[PDB]
Amino acid sequence: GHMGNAAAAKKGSEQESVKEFLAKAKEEFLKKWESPSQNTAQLDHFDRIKTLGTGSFGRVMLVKHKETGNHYAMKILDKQKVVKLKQIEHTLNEKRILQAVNFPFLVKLEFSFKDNSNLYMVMEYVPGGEMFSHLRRIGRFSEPHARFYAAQIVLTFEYLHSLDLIYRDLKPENLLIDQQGYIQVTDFGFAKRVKGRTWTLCGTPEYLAPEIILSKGYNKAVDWWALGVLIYEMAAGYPPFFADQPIQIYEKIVSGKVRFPSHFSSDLKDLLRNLLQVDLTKRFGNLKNGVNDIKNHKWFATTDWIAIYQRKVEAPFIPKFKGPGDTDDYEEEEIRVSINEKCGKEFTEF
Amino acid sequence: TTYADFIASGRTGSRNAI
Ligand SMILES: *[C@@H]1OC[C@@H](O)[C@@H](O)[C@H]1O
Repeated sequence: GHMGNAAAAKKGSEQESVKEFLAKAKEEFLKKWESPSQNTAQLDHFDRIKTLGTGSFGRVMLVKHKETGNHYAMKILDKQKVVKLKQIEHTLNEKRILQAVNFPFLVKLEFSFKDNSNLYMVMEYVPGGEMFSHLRRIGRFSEPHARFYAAQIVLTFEYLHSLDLIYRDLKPENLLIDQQGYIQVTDFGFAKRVKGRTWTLCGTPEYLAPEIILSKGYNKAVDWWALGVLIYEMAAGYPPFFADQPIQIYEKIVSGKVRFPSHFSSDLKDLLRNLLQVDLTKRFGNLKNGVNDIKNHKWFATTDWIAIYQRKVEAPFIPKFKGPGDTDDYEEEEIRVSINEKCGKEFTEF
Repeated sequence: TTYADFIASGRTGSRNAI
């Protein structure tokens, strides 16, 4: 066989330890899922520093806690705009997930609160910016560098999927690189806690699994497809399926054909053919052996999964250190709080 | 080349969700 007794016993013991970890993680998650935290700070606890972005119903501001001096990324959502845009359930769900999960590679919700006009999610601030800019600047990551980030996503999805959470928006744009060089997953706006199938057309075109496009119901295996896309893009510098327009991208995704740069290792190509597998009965992450088909693949043979989880592996890249006040530029607008409560009933749970 | 095709695609920047 492939393994002698010692290797076989080591792998068995490792897999049993994962089970015990996930059982504890689920009990912790469910307590917070069933009794969410609410109203854990207020706006005048913070100084506003800079608007970092804006959206159709909200914006993100760099803020500083007045007493501790800690910096945070505060999402401000206008309740009336959330209602007008029909985003009540998504906003409530995103905050409920964020306050319940706990994992070293997930952005943390440190505080949340609401007032007459707005909802506030006070997030950990990662000044090194996202993987997207680093990847486009460097061009591509070497396979060891890509593997270091991929391993963190594998563990994060192992965690999230054990909680029946599907993430549904993996892409470099949603991955920050912290000051130790480790990944922080952000933006749980499309995440959903469901145990079977679901049907929503959501995600980003280049990262959509075929079964999302084909209007099948789909399951957590779409995240493993998206991991394939991410690894390919990290290692190549461009994604496996692209075109001028999304419809042409979808044709390529469902075709069952992917081509690889000549510098991809054989091991990498094998892993990607098993993740970018249109046939769900064959896709890694979706088989009898679950995540282990991925974690035990030859491309990950040098990966010490526990050392990654414990953050003891030396990162391949440390973003340039600047200072949490350092920080594209946006116009500054006031935070108007009405003297009348808006949309109170709709957001009772927040 | 594939890389040139990627540049020509107009989808080298941040990608929005659908
Ligand atoms: C996507 O948005 C544009 C630019 O900021 C890039 O770095 C990504 O955040």
